[PDB]
Amino acid sequence: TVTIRTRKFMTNRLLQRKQMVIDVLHPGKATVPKTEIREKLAKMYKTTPDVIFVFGFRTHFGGGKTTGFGMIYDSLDYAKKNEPKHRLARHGLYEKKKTSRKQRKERKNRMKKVRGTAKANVGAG
Amino acid sequence: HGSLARAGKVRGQTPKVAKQEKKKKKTGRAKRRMQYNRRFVNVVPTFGKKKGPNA
Amino acid sequence: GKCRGLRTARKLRSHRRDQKWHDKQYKKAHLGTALKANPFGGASHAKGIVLEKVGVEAKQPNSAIRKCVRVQLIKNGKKITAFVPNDGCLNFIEENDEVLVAGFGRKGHAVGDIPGVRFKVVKVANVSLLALYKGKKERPR
Amino acid sequence: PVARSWVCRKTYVTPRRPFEKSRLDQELKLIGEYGLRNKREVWRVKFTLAKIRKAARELLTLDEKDPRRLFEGNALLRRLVRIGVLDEGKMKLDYILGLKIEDFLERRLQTQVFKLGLAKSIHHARVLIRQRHIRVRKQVVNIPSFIVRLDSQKHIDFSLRSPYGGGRPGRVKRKNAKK
RNA sequence: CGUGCCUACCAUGGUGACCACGGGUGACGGGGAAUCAGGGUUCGAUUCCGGAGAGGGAGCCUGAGAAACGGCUACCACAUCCAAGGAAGGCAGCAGGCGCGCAAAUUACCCACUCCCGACCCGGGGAGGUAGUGACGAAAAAUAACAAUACAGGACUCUUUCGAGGCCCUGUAAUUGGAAUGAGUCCACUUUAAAUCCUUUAACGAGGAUCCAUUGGAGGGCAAGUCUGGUGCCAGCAGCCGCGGUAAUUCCAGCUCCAAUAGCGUAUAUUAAAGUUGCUGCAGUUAAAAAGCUCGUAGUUGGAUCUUGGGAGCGGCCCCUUGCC
Ligand SMILES: [Mg+2]
Ligand SMILES: [Mg+2]
Ligand SMILES: [Mg+2]
Ligand SMILES: [Mg+2]
Ligand SMILES: [Mg+2]
Ligand SMILES: [Mg+2]
Ligand SMILES: [Mg+2]
Ligand SMILES: [Mg+2]
Ligand SMILES: [Mg+2]
Ligand SMILES: [Mg+2]
Ligand SMILES: [Mg+2]
Ligand SMILES: [Mg+2]
Ligand SMILES: [Mg+2]
Ligand SMILES: [Mg+2]
Ligand SMILES: [Mg+2]
Ligand SMILES: [Mg+2]
Ligand SMILES: [Mg+2]
Ligand SMILES: [Mg+2]
Ligand SMILES: [Mg+2]
Repeated sequence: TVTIRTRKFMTNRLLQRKQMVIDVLHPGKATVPKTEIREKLAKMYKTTPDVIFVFGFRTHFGGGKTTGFGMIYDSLDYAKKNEPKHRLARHGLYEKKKTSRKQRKERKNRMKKVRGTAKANVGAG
Repeated sequence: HGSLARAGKVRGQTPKVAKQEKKKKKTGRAKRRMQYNRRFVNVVPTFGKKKGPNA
Repeated sequence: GKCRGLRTARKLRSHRRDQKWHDKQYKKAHLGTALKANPFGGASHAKGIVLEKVGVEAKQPNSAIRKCVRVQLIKNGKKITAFVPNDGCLNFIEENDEVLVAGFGRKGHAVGDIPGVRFKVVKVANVSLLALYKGKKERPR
Repeated sequence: PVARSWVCRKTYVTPRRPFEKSRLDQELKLIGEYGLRNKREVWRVKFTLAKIRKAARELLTLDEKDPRRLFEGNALLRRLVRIGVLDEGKMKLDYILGLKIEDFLERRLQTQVFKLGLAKSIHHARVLIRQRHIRVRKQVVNIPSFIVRLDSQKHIDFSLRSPYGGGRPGRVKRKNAKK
């Protein structure tokens, strides 16, 4: 049904990564999701799906092509190393657990006021 | 000098008339279409001594 | 008649910079007395407070009793004879209300029917006088 | 501070004399002839023709053997040919000035639909180009103010749509009413 | 570091009618912005560069770099807690509050992008980026559209046709559909640091109670009524000319039109028109304007005269004056 083709293709052997521009054509239904595009690209590259990422998607005003940037690696350790934590957050490899405003800054001020043992008492709890 | 009691005399003593149920008007491109087809398709039997956009 | 040499441009700019003041528009635009003499401080609009309601007379060929409002300003603190625009609005302007005022058609001259009124009421107590003349936006009190 | 974009171009010129009876009749017959919405998109075409005339008079001011004149004139003639106003014949600069307002309205989208079928009454062709039912190429066109280039000039289509593309937009209402 | 930057002595110099000096600026300077012949005119606080200030001005440690202010010291004006003996302050940073006003937004999220800083691949950043208000302004852009049936108001090809209509707008509060498509209602996507919107898509989703286009005008300038009813120099309209005093082409309303159109009126500053600031490009007998006359400084302007015809080679160099040796 869908047709996935890479237009531009580069290889950076310094990180063992392969960058590509991916166009997924749709003469039919809606935008095929992240997981399904990832699985089809993993089947077309004939490796494990947990090493290939993709980011960004467009739509050319009525069916048409959807354009993104795909990253094929060769190691899950290299994926943990050379990728940001928010692009690991699509699969949940990193969790921050404090996505809150003013908590860090109020702990900064409560450490800025007192010093030493009282600072370790107040700022760490 | 003059009296200040006569304010809005004509607006008060004018008898009110209810606005009738006018049908809706085609607007925009449709309005320019009817403006073209009102004064550019069937005007040529008339003569220049008289003009009738309102009477 | 003129001065038409190659080194006469200082004489030209001197004569032109002198004779440019005799135009009325240039001197009323670039002389400070037309800012420190007029009201509004050289602005577009001004708020004010109703002091009294005056029935002024019209000119010689037109016999009418125009309705004006004497307005104490807030910005400068002057007194301005404003003007009630429409057929009514004398009953819509009460005593000591916030009144926005503007010009008629020109800063200097006035309208040829009212003798000494340069200014016009636009709002009455933060609700527009067009709404007070129409049906919508009835007055608070 | 912020740095994103700041630009302001007006393809919109209100004329000086507001109410001329001959000019208002000319603009009304132009709208009724080429199927337009309002007079600002007549003033668009008038301003673009005026700007092309400004460029043409600026080129004709220059000396004939000037390389900037030759480059800019050849580029302007190439752009006018690829639009489709001029021909592959007269490549002079006075032939640019010898034009009319109606040529760009002819080279707009729906007038090419009038010249190449599936139009059916330009006031309905407005609807046919607004609703996705006339498709110059695989990139779908949704815009009435579309200058059709002469290099393709023939691609009029529609895919995955109502009359031939396929689908039940509101005939399922009629089928559920009968059933 | 060179400097009258400062001191001692000596000389009397320095600037100016080509406008110094002294005032005013509702004056931060530029790149630029608006205004369409050309020439000009008016703004530029504002996102890029440079200068100045952190309530006023004075002084200073540290430091390579500060007379620093999200550093310190003292005075003045405010102003906080005070058990009254003392501490403590600077939003012309980001929000927000009062006041001033004609006049100008939320105590939002994130360091994901851009970069910056530090011992440093890891931390921080109201610098920034995203979202909320937003009709300052700019670009695209539906508003009931649309093709058909029929009454024909009839225009038009042609035959005495009082019509044969493979062509035409129009009222049809008359029908038929494509049941066109959009706005909204919402599933799933996608965007994204996490989200929102556009975009993709499933399902609802118009037939006049519809899902409703306003803003101004209709005497001339300037498009549109010598329509109807009241008002009868009263109310008022009208930026000017003017209308209204019983038959209102201008008031109020109704109907119908017209102007532009999801941007219209209004006020103000400004530009063009304004050849009504004139260098291009204005005038000076009478319309506003040539000093009573003359001399004369500064300024402005200032007669002619000193390189000439031609040669080589056709369909650019020199001589008969043409780089000095
Ligand atoms: Mg006036
Ligand atoms: Mg001395
Ligand atoms: Mg210009
Ligand atoms: Mg110019
Ligand atoms: Mg400097
Ligand atoms: Mg400083
Ligand atoms: Mg302050
Ligand atoms: Mg600072
Ligand atoms: Mg501060
Ligand atoms: Mg009126
Ligand atoms: Mg009327
Ligand atoms: Mg007229
Ligand atoms: Mg007016
Ligand atoms: Mg004159
Ligand atoms: Mg006389
Ligand atoms: Mg005289
Ligand atoms: Mg004389
Ligand atoms: Mg002399
Ligand atoms: Mg001479």
